[PDB]
Amino acid sequence: VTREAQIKDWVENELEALKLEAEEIPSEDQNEFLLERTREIHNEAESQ
Amino acid sequence: SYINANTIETAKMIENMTKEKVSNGGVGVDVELITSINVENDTFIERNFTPQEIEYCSAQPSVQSSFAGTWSAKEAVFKSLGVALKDIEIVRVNKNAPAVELHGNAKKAAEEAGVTDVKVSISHDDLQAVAVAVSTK
Repeated sequence: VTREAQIKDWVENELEALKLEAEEIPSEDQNEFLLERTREIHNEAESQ
Repeated sequence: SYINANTIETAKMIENMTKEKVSNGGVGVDVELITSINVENDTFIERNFTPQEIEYCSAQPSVQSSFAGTWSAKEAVFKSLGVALKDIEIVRVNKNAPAVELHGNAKKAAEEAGVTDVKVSISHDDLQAVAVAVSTK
């Protein structure tokens, strides 16, 4: 339960960091970039 | 095969938080793992979820995933305002965006902060529920 709380925190900080990396990406490639990079986060949260 | 429905839903939600889409308002991101929701623990549910939510959630194919969707939305709204969770109530209906409406101290603290509209996007699958609340003044 303690570790399942730390994992939730780690997904929030990675969705925040994703948003910040996506700000700089131009507004045509921004869809593809979030789709690839969101899946990668789902995976790293399942893994954990 | 690689980009399932939950990845599309959750990229849309992250896309609508960029400065060009919406800016100058309270932004609250909250994720919950669905395994953190015990639906058997009736005390946690009754204390933090209204009877309209409980009857909507419990009619779904994955009760646990839907309750986590709601709980993520409530905590996403509370982070957006910036101030128990019973007060915030998420009115979700099928294939439509859910509406937020406040009741108790949350409604008071929304008039104190001067918040008119609170929109909330939700996505939930088998692992986690992600909610993004945008509170425009």
